Amino acid sequence: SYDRAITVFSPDGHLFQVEYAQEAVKKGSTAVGVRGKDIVVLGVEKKSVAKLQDERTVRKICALDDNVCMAFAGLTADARIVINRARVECQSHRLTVEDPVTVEYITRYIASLKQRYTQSNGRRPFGISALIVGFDFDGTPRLYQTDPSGTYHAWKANAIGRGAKSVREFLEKNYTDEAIETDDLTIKLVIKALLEVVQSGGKNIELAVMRRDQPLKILNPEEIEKYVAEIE
Amino acid sequence: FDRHITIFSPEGRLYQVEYAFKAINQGGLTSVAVRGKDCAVIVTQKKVPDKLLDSSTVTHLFKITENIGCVMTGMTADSRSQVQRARYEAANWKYKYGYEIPVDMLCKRIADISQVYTQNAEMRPLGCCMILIGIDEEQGPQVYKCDPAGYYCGFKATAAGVKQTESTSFLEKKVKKKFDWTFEQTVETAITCLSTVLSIDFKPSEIEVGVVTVENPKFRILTEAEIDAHLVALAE
Amino acid sequence: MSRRYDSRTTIFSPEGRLYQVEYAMEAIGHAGTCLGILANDGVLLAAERRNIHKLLDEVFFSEKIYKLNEDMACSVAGITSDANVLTNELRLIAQRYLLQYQEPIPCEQLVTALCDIKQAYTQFGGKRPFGVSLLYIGWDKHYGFQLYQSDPSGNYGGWKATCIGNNSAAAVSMLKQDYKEGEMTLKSALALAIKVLNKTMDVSKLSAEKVEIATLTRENGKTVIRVLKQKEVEQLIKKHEEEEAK
Amino acid sequence: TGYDLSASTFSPDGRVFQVEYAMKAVENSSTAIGIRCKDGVVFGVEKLVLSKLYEEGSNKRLFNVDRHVGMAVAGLLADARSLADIAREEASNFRSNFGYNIPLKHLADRVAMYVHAYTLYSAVRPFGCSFMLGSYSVNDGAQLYMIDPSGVSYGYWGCAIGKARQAAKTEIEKLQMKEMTCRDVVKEVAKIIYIVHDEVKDKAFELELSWVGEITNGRHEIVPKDVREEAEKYAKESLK
Amino acid sequence: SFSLTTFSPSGKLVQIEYALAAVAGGAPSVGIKAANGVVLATEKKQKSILYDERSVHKVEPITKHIGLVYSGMGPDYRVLVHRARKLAQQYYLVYQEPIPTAQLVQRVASVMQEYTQSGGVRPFGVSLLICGWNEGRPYLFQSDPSGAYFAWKATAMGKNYVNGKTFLEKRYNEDLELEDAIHTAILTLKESFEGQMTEDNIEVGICNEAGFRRLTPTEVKDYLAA
Amino acid sequence: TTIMAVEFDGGVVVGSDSRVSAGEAVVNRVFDKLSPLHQHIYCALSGSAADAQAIADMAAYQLELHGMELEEPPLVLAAANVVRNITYKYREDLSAHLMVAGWDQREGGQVYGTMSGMLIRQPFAIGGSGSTYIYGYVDAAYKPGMSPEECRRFTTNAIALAMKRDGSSGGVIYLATITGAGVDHRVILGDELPRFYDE
Amino acid sequence: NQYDNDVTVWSPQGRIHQIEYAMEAVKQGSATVGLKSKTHAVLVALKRAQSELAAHQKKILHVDNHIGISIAGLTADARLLCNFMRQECLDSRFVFDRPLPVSRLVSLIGSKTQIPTQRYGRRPYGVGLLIAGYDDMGPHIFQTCPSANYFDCRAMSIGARSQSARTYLERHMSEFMECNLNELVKHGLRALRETLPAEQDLTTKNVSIGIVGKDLEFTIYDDDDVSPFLEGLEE
Amino acid sequence: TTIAGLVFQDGVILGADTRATNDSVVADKICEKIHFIAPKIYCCGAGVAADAEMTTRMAASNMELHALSTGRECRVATVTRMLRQTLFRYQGYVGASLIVGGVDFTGPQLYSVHPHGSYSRLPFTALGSGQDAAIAVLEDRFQPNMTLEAAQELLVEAITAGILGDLGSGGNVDACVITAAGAKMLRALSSPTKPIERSSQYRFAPGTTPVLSQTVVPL
Amino acid sequence: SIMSYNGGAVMAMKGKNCVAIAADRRFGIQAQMVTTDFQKIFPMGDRLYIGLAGLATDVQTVAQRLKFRLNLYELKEGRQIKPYTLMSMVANLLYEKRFGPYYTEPVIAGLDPKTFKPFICSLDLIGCPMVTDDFVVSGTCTEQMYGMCESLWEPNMDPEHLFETISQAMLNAVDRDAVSGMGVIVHIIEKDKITTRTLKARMD
Repeated sequence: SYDRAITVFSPDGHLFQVEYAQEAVKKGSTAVGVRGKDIVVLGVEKKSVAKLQDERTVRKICALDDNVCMAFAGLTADARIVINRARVECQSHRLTVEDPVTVEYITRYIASLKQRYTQSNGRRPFGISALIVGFDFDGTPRLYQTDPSGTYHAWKANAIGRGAKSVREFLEKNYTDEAIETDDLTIKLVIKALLEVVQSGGKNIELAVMRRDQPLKILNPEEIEKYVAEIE
Repeated sequence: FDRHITIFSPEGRLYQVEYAFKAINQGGLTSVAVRGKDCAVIVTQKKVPDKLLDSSTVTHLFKITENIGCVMTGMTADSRSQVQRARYEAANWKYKYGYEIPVDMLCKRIADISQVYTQNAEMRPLGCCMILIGIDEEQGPQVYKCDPAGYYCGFKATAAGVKQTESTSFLEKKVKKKFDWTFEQTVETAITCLSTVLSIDFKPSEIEVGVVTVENPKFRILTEAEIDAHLVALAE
Repeated sequence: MSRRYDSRTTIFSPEGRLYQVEYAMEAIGHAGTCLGILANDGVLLAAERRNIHKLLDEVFFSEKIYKLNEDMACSVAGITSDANVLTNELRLIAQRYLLQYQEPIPCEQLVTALCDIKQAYTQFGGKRPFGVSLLYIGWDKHYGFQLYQSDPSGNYGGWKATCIGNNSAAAVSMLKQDYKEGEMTLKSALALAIKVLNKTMDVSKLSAEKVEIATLTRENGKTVIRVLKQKEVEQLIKKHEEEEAK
Repeated sequence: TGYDLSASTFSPDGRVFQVEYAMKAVENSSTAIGIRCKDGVVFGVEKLVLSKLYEEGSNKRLFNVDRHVGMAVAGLLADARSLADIAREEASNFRSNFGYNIPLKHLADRVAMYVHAYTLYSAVRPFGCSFMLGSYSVNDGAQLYMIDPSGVSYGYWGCAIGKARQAAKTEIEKLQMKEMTCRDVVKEVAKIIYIVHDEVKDKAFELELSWVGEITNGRHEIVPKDVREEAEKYAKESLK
Repeated sequence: SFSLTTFSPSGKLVQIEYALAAVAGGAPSVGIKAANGVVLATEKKQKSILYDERSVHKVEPITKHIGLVYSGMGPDYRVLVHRARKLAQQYYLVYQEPIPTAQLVQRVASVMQEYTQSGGVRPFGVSLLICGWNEGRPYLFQSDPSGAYFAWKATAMGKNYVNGKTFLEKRYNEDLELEDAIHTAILTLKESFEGQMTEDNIEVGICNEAGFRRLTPTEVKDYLAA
Repeated sequence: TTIMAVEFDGGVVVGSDSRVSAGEAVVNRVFDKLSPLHQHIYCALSGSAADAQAIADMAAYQLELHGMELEEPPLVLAAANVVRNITYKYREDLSAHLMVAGWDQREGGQVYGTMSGMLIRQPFAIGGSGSTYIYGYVDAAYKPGMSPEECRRFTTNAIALAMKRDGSSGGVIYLATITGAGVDHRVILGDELPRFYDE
Repeated sequence: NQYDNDVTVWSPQGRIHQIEYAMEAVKQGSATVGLKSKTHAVLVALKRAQSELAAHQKKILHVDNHIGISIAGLTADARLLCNFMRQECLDSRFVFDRPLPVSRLVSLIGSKTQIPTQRYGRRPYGVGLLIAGYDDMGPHIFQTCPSANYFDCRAMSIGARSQSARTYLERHMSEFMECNLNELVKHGLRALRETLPAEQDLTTKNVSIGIVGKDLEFTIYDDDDVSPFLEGLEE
Repeated sequence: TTIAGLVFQDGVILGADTRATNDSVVADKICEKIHFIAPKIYCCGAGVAADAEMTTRMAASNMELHALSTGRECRVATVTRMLRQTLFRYQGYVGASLIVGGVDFTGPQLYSVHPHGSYSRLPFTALGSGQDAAIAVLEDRFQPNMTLEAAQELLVEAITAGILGDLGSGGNVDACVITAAGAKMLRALSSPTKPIERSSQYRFAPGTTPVLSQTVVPL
Repeated sequence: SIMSYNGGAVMAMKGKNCVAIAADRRFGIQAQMVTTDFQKIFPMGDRLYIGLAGLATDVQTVAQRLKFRLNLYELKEGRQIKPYTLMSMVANLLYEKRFGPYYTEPVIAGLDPKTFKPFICSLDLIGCPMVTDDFVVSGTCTEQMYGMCESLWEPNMDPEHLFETISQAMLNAVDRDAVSGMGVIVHIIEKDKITTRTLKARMD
């Protein structure tokens, strides 16, 4: 087999391999997500295709379970492996425990994989950063972000991909108790969070929402334009 | 880069394998063998650097099986390794197919072992060429030479060592005359070859001569007392 | 052992990309020009043959066009050796699916199954990645007629029309211009491939032997796939032969 | 040139430098000699005194492989102690299988297989010590073989290894060692080491001798203190 | 334990690019598929008159209806003989039928694909010509070091293959008799090979309805009348 | 199933019976149970015929690989140990029983009972279901210091007495004698069998 | 240059520089000293604290009742051999119901030390081990090396600034055999004086010892019982 | 099931019958037994049906590998050491029974393989359920180095005595004649059963069956 | 035994250039009956079929591995498998699992993929291939099915005769069996098409 260390230290202590991994995270498309009041909403920009691609495989907003969904920004390659093996854990947790999955329980097992891939022999750190968001028991939503390094955080409003820091500046300034008040204001905030990094993109914004007991629902392009129609 | 490990050169060569060919040549010993009508003879240079060394303790003629002899030329480190590995094969042949291994398959299996050294980059070729002899009931005397690259072919007259170039020329001069093949008179041709190249007239202890015959398929080593008889008394 | 000669594909560039994957996309561009079209009546597939000689034979059904299963097929542009590895793995995944559910595998499921194997070597193992780009056609019970394109990095996506290999920038540009979305079907849109394959080929007088065309259409509840007759494709080119005059 | 960076890489002149360096590592070791005669095989080892703090008998270079097989080593000491256990476990597996003591020709050949196996790959290194394997049996008699970093067996009537080698080998050639008896061999072995070593870098040393042969009843045994000092006094005649 | 084959900045495979460069530096080899049989002609060049010709042959049979030739490193071809023969027997176990040409060369080239991928193993320096007869259809295939097998009515390889292909652009016609195709391949190697032309140096074999049969030097001497 | 071995000065004598019996119906009535371990070393099969043949070739292999390394025939004691080490290992799944005898240039003729997987040195050894009734004849007739012909007398008579009583023992005798000169072979036919009291 | 990369590469003078630098790391740390009489053996370990707020590191590792060891070198590298040495001593009393001989244990530890050396990819142990023990033949002082070499010594001082310590040990070596347990500790602690500069010399706080004897099992003393051991001695 | 074999001057001949049974009834009248290995070497099995089949085919492939690899024709003594080591590894659990013979450059050799893995060389043998009935005629009527045609009719009498004797031997009887020059197979060599006819002729016209449903699948 | 647990039977015959196959539809457990709608015959593609009987589990199991390895052979080679070649596949498939054997009695009938040439055969519980050019019967009622077949079987009969022949064969035979009956499926294999009919039998 192939056995050697990949990521090694540096004279300044920083990790060459891991920093280049987070660099590829920023090179990907811009994805955003927020934790609403009674709901959760995800969104990601779409590079504009010209009259070709099908939106079934292109959709970057997936669902790990009925309780928890996710989005990703980075290399599309490593994203599909995490989505598959996380859904396995969701069914394995229900197989082991009759109680449903917990957003914090599933999130840690995800980022824990990327930590294993970093320190394992011959493996590689992923170039993806995923937003794990879902509903806990009693209906309390939770939004967590992963890291190629294996850490995970908690975020009320979050933005990933290209210009993630630029949108985060719009977040911290315009995020207040006025934000994510209602299902409408939560979605309009996600749209406005994608309006800074958009250059003549227009309709390219696609949205998704999960409402209480119901599972992730994809807003139709016309339903998206309904909330996009109000800008000024 | 290509001159170190085994990888394809821009000209199509293999330098790790070619530097091995100079390693067999580096041993400082010249070996010759001739396939006769009723026999196959091997004559190699037997070197004794110091008188404290012993004769029977250092020998270049090894026995793979009873009916197959083996001679080795190169750095002795790789010499003993192949012979033990060859005996793990020739013996295994009888455990499976139930008869003495032919010289054809013995050279084929030993080559395959050496072919992995060239194909697999983890290992290295071995620095000794192998000349295997023997006899079969169909083709009679069999003489093959296996290089570390894994190539082997039937050689009427073969040579190795530093003088291989000059040795091959004199072996051609004898065959060019359609030299009549008899047992002991062929033994002279292999001995006179090394004798005319170096211009020395070796002592009986300075050469090592193996023999195999149709009458005696079992490999034998020529006695140094019988060597002295056919050196001095017959130089003619 | 000799870490001096270890290329370490898993290492990221200072630009945040992969060395081998970036050079893999270029090797695909040197290959032959291959295109595909998703229409209403079915899927359309056409491929140029860059190998041209009087001693060529090609006893098989087609060169760059292969049949994955009853309901699906594929094309190829890239390294010709690693294509047979991916073709066998697609036939293994599709048949192992038939064991459990006793049903034909949908188009999207078979594509994402191999792409996990493609990028598994870029994730670890130290073995070189695959330089093969594959086009996917077929029909499934739900989504119906489908056309898919794959990349050597493991990424993929759905396509209504596309092109792979040489002349990718010129063909895809010529494809979109006249492409009729959900309108122009096999009969009509088959004339576009011949029109595009003549433009993509720098040598004039496009020959029916230098190209190959195969279609897949499900009719009367049964999937039908065939390689178009060269004698008819010649007459299909005879159409394009009279197109510039009239 | 970078051709010496690994043992798996051959020199453009057809040489292996890593194995040759292992032979040069033996040249750093202290001088050790051994001699075989009719009665048995006699061993000797020069034991260098680095400091007075060492206990008498410390840094023992005489290894007991088996009942009939002794060994003397010159090179890196731990590499010899590691192979010594390999040889002991090998001779033990022989008696556990075929039910008798392994002959010296068989044991020295299988040990050379382990020595040369480490010269083949790039994942390991050759042994940095060259050693001698003596034996005595009523079926064979006095037998002495030598293994090198390349893993090749060399039989010798008399031999020398360590730093000073060629000088001690010539002195052995000046006198026939086969006619003499083990009782008289320890006299010459002691006299040679006094001639081999002079005081330049190292300060003091001691003589470590070993006996195998008929006098030991076919069993590896160290020299007794009484006879060793007696042979040294006869060797001090050349010093005075 | 690591594969040394990497992608060049131009996309080419450097290790396999030099693999064919070793194939072109070997002995010339040609083949022709015409009428009911396929012929394969190779040139065996020894280094002296002291080496036995009949001891080792370049043309080797695989099964009754299939045979192979080669130009390149000799030892690398001996590995493929054992793996091709053993593969055909594993075929005969499952389907109890002789192996077709298309099925054989596929998985035989897969062995080339494995060692151009799995680590610690160099690619092959050989290129093989595949000759087979199945269900009345002659099969002439050409394999390369990379593992890509094509279909050819006729082909040339080894040394001076450019002039060999030029001869096939003219001397090779259709509806050509197998016997005339043998003499045609001799005219192709007439310019390439120089010096003394004998029956032992050239090695020719064919496959037809009766199966793959290697030709003896005595029969070749009659075929050298040209 | 009857096998026999007798030690004397210059060598040993090994007899055998040709009847291979399974059940009351004879399977093969003519067979040679002597299986060579080497040119100078032989073994005597007993018990299950099929399981004993496999151990013979597995022993003759391991012994041959060790023989050419030293270019000398292994000791007779080494032959019995290899038979024992193979037997005792598989003895749970193999009911075969063997008898080892041979000659060497040092010790001379030796016989080592390997029965059941043990090891013993005896001047004479018997084995099989037919040898169960010869314990009486072997004690009174055997005396040390017999010539090979005198040994074959005691050897053939004891086997000719064996095969009469036992139902599973019969056929013809296969004799082997290993001395410094070489190996000898004698086949005693049913009519050549010395006849004893039948009343 | 290019010969310092790994253990397998030999220098043109026939020296492995990685093993050489393995012996250098031993000189980079606390200096310990030990000695044996005809009856009792003592291991004097010098405990060093990084700062005054942090306490002193533990240089003594208890092995068995008859065996003890002090460590000088890379700290945590001795933990692997510790748990191994303890497991080997337990397996001896678990099977033979007998304490493993001191000379036999070190021979087994020197084996596990040498195995990773020649094999590429395995780091050689960069910690030196001074081990003592008592048996029917009396006490023993065995000093080891990262090269896996181990000797038998009356007294030995290893570590940084052990030069003047060894010189003190050589001249007074004749007394080390005939002195009783009390005088062994005294001259053993005064030997530790030469391992440190003229400013900070010795205290009962930073110096711990251990002893093994005829009827006395191996014990470890740190402060309490060490105070009367140090005091009453001229330096 | 009964198979037999014999050795004559220039080669060997292996006899067998055509009847295979499921140990209660006759499964097949014409079922073949003798198998193929090499041009000069053919074999015939007995005992367990499938265990004899697969065993011969697995050994037949290794013989072709050894043939072409050596460039030399197969050896007869080589066959047994392949067989038994495969059967002995299963410790007689496989009920395959084989009578193996052939001709090589050395001469005629006829072996036999029992399920436990035993092997013996001998001029003639017979195995199967009715073996003891057929072995009788073979042991009694054999002469050393009999004439080829004399041994042929001897084998015809051999299995014929085993047909009436056992309930597993019947149908037809065929043999394989292998010679030093080449090999030959004789089919329909012995036909002991002449009553294959039918007395009453029954022709059932369409409509006598109560048809329910009908469907057709075109091609 | 377990072969009689689920019961069932499969019958196949050969005409001149054509072949015929028929089998019972009964599915039950020992003395208890479950359902008559089970299908014991599966299409192998053009001009080829396979029957199965015995334990119903291995009928639905082993037959599923067929098309698995069948398609892989049909994808690599551009031709359909021969019925003589398919027989070697099932015999090899049963002998990979030989040690703890599947329970079934395969029945194979069809035509030469090359043209019109008919071929039929059947296998054994242990995987022994058996080539019979007349007819093959398998099941728990086997001993009862023989006499009917052998009496009414003829070497060359048109599809018209094969209709009534195997019908009247199945009818009276399957009667005397307790664990087989209650519906019959018949498959007739012609050169240019395929005929499939359903028989009216006693419900018992």
